[PDB]
Amino acid sequence: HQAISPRTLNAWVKVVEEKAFSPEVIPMFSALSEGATPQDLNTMLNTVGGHQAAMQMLKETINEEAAEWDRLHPVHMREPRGSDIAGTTSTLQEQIGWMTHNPPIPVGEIYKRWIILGLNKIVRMYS
Repeated sequence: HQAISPRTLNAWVKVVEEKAFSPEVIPMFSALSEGATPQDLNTMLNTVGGHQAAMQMLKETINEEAAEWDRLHPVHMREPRGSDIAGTTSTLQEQIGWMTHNPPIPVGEIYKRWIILGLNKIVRMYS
């Protein structure tokens, strides 16, 4: 494990500062978030200044994908719930645990895809 680099973080900041939610924000996010844990991805989203309406639409998308995940993965290391993949009810160690398991559950890659789904919807919003 390494925390997402500050360089990575600062690039993401200048990307969003400068492009708001132009469609180019999406390939930049994907390049800058390679191999990220859910916690790292939240650090990235939380460094975003302002844009509270955009951030609200993103959270609603995340919450829908999490509920859909929960609908297809009933309960019974625990298996992650949707909120665990989104990093809001899971610890960093738990995220690393899933990602390095055999077989692995790539919670970072799943959450990144949910975020990209949200960013596509925001892009439809600034357009």
